[PDB]
Amino acid sequence: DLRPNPGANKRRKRVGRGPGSGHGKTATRGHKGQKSRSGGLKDPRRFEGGRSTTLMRLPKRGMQGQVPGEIKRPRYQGVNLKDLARFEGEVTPELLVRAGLLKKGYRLKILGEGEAKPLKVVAHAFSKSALEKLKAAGGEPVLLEA
Amino acid sequence: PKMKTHKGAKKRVKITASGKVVAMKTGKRHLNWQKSGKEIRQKGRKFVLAKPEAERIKLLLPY
Amino acid sequence: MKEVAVYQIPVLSPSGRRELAADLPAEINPHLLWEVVRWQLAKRRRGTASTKTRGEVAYSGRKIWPQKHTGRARHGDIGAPIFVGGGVVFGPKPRDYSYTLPKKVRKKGLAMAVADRAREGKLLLVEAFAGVNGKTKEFLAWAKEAGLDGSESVLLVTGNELVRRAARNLPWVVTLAPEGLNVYDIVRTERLVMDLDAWEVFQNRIG
Amino acid sequence: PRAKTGVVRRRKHKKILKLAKGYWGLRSKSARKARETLFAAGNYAYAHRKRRKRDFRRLWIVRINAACRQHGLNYSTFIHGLKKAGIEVDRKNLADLAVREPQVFAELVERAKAAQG
RNA sequence: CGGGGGGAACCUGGGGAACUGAAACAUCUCAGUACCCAGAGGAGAGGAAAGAGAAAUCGACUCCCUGAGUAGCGGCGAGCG
RNA sequence: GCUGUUGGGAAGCAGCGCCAGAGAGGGUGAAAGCCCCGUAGGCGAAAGGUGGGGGGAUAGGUGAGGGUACCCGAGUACCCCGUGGUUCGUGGAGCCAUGGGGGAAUCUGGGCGGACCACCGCCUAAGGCUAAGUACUCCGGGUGACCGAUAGCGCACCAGUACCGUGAGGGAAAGGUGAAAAGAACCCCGGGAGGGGAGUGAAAUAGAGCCUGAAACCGUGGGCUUACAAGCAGUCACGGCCCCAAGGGGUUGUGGCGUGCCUAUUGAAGCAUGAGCCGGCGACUCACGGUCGUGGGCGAGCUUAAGCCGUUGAGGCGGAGGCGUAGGGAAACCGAGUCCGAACAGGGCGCGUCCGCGGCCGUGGACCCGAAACCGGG
RNA sequence: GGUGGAGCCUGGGAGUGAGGGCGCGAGCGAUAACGUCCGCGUCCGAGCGCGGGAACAACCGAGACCGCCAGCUAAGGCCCC
RNA sequence: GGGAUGACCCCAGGCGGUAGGGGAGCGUUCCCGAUGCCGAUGAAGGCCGACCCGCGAGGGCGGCUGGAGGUAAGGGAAGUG
RNA sequence: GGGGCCUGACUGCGAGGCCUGCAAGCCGAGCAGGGGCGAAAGCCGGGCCUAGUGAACCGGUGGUCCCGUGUGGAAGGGCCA
Repeated sequence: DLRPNPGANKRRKRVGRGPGSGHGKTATRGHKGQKSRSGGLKDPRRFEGGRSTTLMRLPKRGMQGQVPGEIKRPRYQGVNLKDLARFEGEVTPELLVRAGLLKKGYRLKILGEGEAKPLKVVAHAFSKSALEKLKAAGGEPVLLEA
Repeated sequence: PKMKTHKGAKKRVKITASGKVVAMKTGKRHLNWQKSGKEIRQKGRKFVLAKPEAERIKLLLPY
Repeated sequence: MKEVAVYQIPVLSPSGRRELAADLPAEINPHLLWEVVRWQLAKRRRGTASTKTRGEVAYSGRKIWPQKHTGRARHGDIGAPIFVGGGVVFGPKPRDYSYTLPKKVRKKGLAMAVADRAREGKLLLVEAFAGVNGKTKEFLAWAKEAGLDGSESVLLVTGNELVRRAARNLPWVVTLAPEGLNVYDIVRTERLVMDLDAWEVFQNRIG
Repeated sequence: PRAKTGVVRRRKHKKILKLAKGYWGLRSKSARKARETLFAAGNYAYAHRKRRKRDFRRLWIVRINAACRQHGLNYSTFIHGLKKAGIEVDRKNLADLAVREPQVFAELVERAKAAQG
């Protein structure tokens, strides 16, 4: 290939916005006209008025956490038998981490959408539904863990 | 250098799968004494509008 | 596919013809090639430019004159950026211009870069190097027989350190180990010459 | 890297000092008394072109009037004539016929008052 | 025999602010920061479990990346973490 | 690596060669791989430093059962009071540390696993030492999409100086002849300072704070022009005179028109702010997060961090981890559903990533200059 | 009916949040004020660019992309300036 | 609307403007382009120009000075007017 | 206005609208539970209507499918009122 015009295509635009001249964004600088466009202003997102944000709303999202922090408890990850359809033989956790879902996220639970497939399928649980669909050839390796 | 989540909202407003912002109806934590069964009942959750754009921007890491 | 590279006479055995995939004229994406070169030359940047804020300037903080009924203008310390002695405002600090380009985009670029070059008719991978004990003399002679006249610039990749010493000092040839294969060095050069062992590793570096 | 002003300012300034040739005093010497002056000069010119176009309408009229006043009637009436006669021609510019070739003017007047009996 | 005093930063320890932020302010923040003192050295500190924490678990200490702006802390404010 | 050619001067230009593990870079009268200093590549320490990296040599370390129950760090543990540290702000408040009071035991000993009890488990306090992987840059060296004398350190220069202040302390300015000094003998005017000749030089309007030498500012000469006109100083028109040519350039006599610039304001020629003029210096940024947009790569996937190897302006490797692939519910949980509810009522919520670029936002002065003041140590 | 620098929807970036006069309609005021407070309209603001009004932000005329030594009108004018 | 898309020609509207929003350019320092190309038959910078191209920011060309450096097309970065 | 039986001054929900910068404020047919009055058609989720009101935070009570820092329980939280 040549040397010049490998050149950036279509739209790179590194032409950012400077404000200093008679034409463009002049005098007071491309915005501002007033006081509190000057080297800091309060937020907004949350702030201001000095009204009450809306922190008049209320934290019913109760169960916010006690001192020594979280409780370790075994956490479960969903995956649809739809997603399983892909591959054949026998499916197990970690076999799944080496793909889209589960990854490290611990205790596998197969459930839900799509038609089931003839393969034994190790899991920590199922939805009732997915246990039923998986009657169409396939597993009840459940129980697990020790 | 890395934004912090604004705990005061995390603590009081869910973010839906659309990305609407959901808050409990205000106004029945002690008011009551006798407001209609309709009043005290009619407090499950709700949307907000334009003010959620703001509330979202603060739950920045949790998306 | 259009894909017929150019064997080079190992011993007397004339120029056969190796040929391989969209590794040969696939379809060149200039923008990407550009993104890669861009990446290559920014990560190599040093970014050792620095300058002193008003804060970092030697002058003390004493107020310079009252503020009030002088008759001169208002001022704090003489280190302020309206002051000649003073600090520079948003001057450069030292920073890092590197950034992590998608590896895949690098494979692509590298694959393509050669391809353009293959399509041009410039890619010639060889085998013969009786041009030994890396003497510029020896290489040059060898080059003559290979039709490498020095009328265009040439990128030579090979693991053989003696042929590397051989060119190098030639000013129309850019010498290179195969792990150093890269678009910029490819592109800057007019003609591309590879060891078959170098073409083997280049194979591995894609797929 | 650092990009000092270098050469650039001196030039915007003597671009403008060229434009200021012949202005009184500092207006031709000060980087910026020149500048000021030249805004105003610029506006003057623009409006003054507009005016030039009216300044001559005016001149022509007044010597047209003069000349056709020499043959009894006046400019109000004379233009009526030309108007009716269909000779929207004259074009006050070209009733310099008043001066070079009054002969021709004389006629024009005659035709004019003929549309008016 | 040792000591003493010096040393650009860097380290440990003993003491330890305020403007500031909270759009006032006292709890809170700035911040164990700035600064003062003592000490150490080419580094200093730490270091071989009366540890972690829920794993038939791991196995000195230090440093980097993660974990995570998570767990929590908080005039449940600002913010801290 | 020589010659030839212009030039004061070749390294330019030309002819014909050569070296190259050396075609980095500087200098030489200009622009040189082959003239010089170098570069690639390779040598070198008597002396004094450094030195398990490779050797040696010590100190040192090398068992089973079966019994006794003799020892397993004390004002210590432990508890209470008062506090500190930890993410923990008295909280349900453990753990670690301890100023005060009370005050054990030696393996049935004792601390801990977040008040506390009971199981189950972890560890052996009240003695000490321990490299390396980590920080920093007075100092030596290497690099630069770092500065180039109002910049870069305050300091390119005899600067922490001159100067200022009792003192702590404060703190400047100021670089450049030329290839070579060949730095102008001697004559002339002058007291000298300065000139004028002569002379050197490629050049002296390169002549010594001497390269380049902009503007303000001050002169001299020349053209046009003005002593009965009134003005933001210009402008439009005519006409005259002056200078190279059917076209210009300069100037301005009379005519028409005409309330400076910036800021701040409902509103400024304004008798509201700023500004003597000229030159230089002087203000919307960068890091990390975020959020839109956009150029691309791959796609139910995308992507790697620290590091490790390779390069010596070469790129690789590295999946810990991170987003996305599922939602609802405070939670237990259930799941294409789920939450409230007795409910086969109702109703609420329920379908990409990586890199570049740009707009904007949060955290850091965060567009630049300015306080009155508060605190610490002097 | 109406294709308009109309409308509606989703998102990025704002500035403004100090108005002024005139007419009409009310309040306050004294059927005072270049007064003051609303309402409908309009212009100045940002149209101190152009014509009229002697001069003059907002009364009359009229929305200035550039050029002309062409023409027709607006308000207002036609004894001289 | 053509459409031998020619970014070249017809047809129709619009083009005052402060805060602001958007869009296209110009120029300065530095980087690749460069072991290249321009330079003593004269670089950069400076003094003129009634000449040429550009709406403009600017770009050339011509003379004078200056005496050794400068740097395309096409990209990239910022102590950029 | 007077009398009779009554407790709908309900619990679980709410199509749909008023109002509206937000957050509040207001009306609501109809379905289920279990009732009241009426022979029935029907009516009843306080009062002829428009004032008698106070977001969150922090606590207190009474309940309760929930959480319970190795396990079982506590301590303490959440949920409803």
